[PDB]
Amino acid sequence: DDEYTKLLHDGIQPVAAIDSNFASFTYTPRSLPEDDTSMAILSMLQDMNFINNYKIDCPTLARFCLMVKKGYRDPPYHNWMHAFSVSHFCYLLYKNLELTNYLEDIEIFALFISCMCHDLDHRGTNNSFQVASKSVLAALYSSEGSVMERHHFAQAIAILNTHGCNIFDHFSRKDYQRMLDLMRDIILATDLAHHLRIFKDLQKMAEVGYDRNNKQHHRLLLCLLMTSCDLSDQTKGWKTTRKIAELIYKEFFSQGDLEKAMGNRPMEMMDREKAYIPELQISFMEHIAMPIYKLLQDLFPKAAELYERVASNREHWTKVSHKFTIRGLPSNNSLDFL
Amino acid sequence: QPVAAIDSNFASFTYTPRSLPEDDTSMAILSMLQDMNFINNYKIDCPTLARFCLMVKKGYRDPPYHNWMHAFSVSHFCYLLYKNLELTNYLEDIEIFALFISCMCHDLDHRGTNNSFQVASKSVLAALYSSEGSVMERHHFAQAIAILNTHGCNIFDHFSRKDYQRMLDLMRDIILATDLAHHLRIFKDLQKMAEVGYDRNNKQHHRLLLCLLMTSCDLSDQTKGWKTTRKIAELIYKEFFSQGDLEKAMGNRPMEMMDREKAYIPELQISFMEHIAMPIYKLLQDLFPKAAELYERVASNREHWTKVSHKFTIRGLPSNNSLDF
Ligand SMILES: COc1ccc(Cc2nn3c([C@@H](CCCc4ccccc4)[C@@H](C)O)nc(C)c3c(=O)[nH]2)cc1OC
Ligand SMILES: COc1ccc(Cc2nn3c([C@@H](CCCc4ccccc4)[C@@H](C)O)nc(C)c3c(=O)[nH]2)cc1OC
Ligand SMILES: [Mg+2]
Ligand SMILES: [Mg+2]
Ligand SMILES: [Zn+2]
Ligand SMILES: [Zn+2]
Repeated sequence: DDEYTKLLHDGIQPVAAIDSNFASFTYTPRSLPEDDTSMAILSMLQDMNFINNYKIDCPTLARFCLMVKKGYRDPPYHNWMHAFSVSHFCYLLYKNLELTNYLEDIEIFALFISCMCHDLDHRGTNNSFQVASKSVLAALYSSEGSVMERHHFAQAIAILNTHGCNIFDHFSRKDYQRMLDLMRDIILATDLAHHLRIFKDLQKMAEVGYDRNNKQHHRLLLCLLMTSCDLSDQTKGWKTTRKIAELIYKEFFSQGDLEKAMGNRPMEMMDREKAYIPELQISFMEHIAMPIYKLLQDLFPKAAELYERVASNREHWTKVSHKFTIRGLPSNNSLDFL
Repeated sequence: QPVAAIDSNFASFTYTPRSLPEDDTSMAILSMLQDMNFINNYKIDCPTLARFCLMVKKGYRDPPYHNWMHAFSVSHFCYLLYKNLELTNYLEDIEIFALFISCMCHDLDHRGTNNSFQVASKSVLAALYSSEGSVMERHHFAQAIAILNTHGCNIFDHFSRKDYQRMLDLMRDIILATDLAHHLRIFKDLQKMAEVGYDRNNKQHHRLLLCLLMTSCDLSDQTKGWKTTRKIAELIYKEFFSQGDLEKAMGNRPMEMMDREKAYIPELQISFMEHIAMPIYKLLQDLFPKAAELYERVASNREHWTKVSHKFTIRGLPSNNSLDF
């Protein structure tokens, strides 16, 4: 009630007022208090001129932002602060990379909105868990795959179909259909299996050179950009990436505990008795995150620093891995842990 | 107090002497000496023996491992060998008595540091003994002489000149034998004697057997259950790392096993068990088929270190759910 009232009547605060470094790749959006994030979303939308350009109703946009935020639960990693930080990176790509020379205005808008919605109602477990636990979400979507991603998309649509929240409701039939198709494609691209399926096509696109007149290049670029936002925690400083690791493994390990309770053997990365965090993170950096940011660098020369930071963080896991071995005694001078 | 009134399992190799309250240890020493009939057979004066025993206990300091409870545990194992191995078939009674007394006195006034550290820090003990080697072991012996020559503590004061001299010489050889350098020097000789067969009428065999038994008592914590060998490892490494910290402050570089930043406990303990402890209990087993269970416990304890080694690598998160370490 009161949150909506202040967003609506206080006016959209200037983006520069959030932090002097807010538009830099070195800014860490997790630094912003959660209570200030809904206004920051409106400030970013305004700074990208989407509110004016698409003549978005302000009461409707306020209601939509609050409803999207309210649509996240609170597991350790897949919560609203993740969606907010993913959306922020999308803003950073816009401000720093000149996306308008590559993408249509409506595609950029859809990317940002998709970022806000892309993990809606996440329950802290992955696609395989849905299927193994015979969840309602799997009853609905398992035959199509990307179970959680389909749910996230369905949740975004349900918000738009809530009276008072359809920020697109004045769009023409064609523009409305375009927006919803984009949101579908972008949200589904956050599944790893999807990314692995298109990786060679992404390589081929970077090799031949981006063609702005090629519809398929637009679609491929949107997928790559979405994935670069989803993984953007890795482009920050060491301290950020370390904290994020903690949150991700806490969540992964909770899942593994539930799998064990159902009589299943969890994947090693979900198994708190077998997971060795440094190797797992080095592998993620080397085999998944680094190639994504190397691709981004191939397409946007100004994205070079991003790849350099992810590479630097990968190096830091190597340097710190020796500390995971217990030399001497533990701090309590006891071998009670056996 | 008869030994059977202390615990029904007191004379068993399964008994853990460190279970006995420290306040009761002096009485258990008397009970053990009574059970071996040493007091009656050499006509020891009982108040003199009581005063001696309390002086010995008091002459130990309180580092984590080399304290009175170590000396008590070592001397209890000596008693266990007497009871379970029937030592009187192999050794003279006086050599048995000497061994037990040596076990009580063998680490007197230990400072929780090794010989190298005494020499490196230029302590008075190093000034006195470094030229002859075995610095701490010479001090332990000189402390024991000092006690015997304290008024009312000379348990050997009625002995014949011959027996008195024999006791002095045995205590010296046995305490000096507690040095690891000495043990490795005579190890081939120990193997030789075990190969050809122990000779009850060869005086050199008696000397060698006495050395081997002493080291077998000094390491006896490893012949107990896993819980005991785990606790004792904690004590040993707390003591070692404390010396290593001191060496680092003096500008020196500790051996790896005393460097808390470098030491990997499972590898060190496995190495100790495999290359030092097991060969000793194997020898003991070659000479006494009854000591077979001791070797077996040691080898089993060795295997347990390698089954728990993986726990020294942090998998998953720490308990606090944080990577703040
Ligand atoms: C070797 O394979 C992995 C190793 C480690 C992880 C854990 C992990 N997951 N992770 C994630 C995602 C998985 C992202 C998968 C992905 C999907 C599409 C495109 C690229 C990657 C978790 C939270 O679900 N985001 C980040 C920044 C990380 C991260 O730093 N680590 C996940 C792994 O595979 C999914
Ligand atoms: C690879 O070499 C070692 C590895 C580990 C140790 C530490 C250690 N020492 N230790 C000791 C003694 C050293 C015993 C040395 C010895 C002397 C005579 C005959 C055999 C061994 C420490 C406390 O000084 N007793 C025991 C039961 C242990 C023990 O379990 N571990 C010592 C080591 O060499 C001395
Ligand atoms: Mg997701
Ligand atoms: Mg000693
Ligand atoms: Zn996500
Ligand atoms: Zn000792």
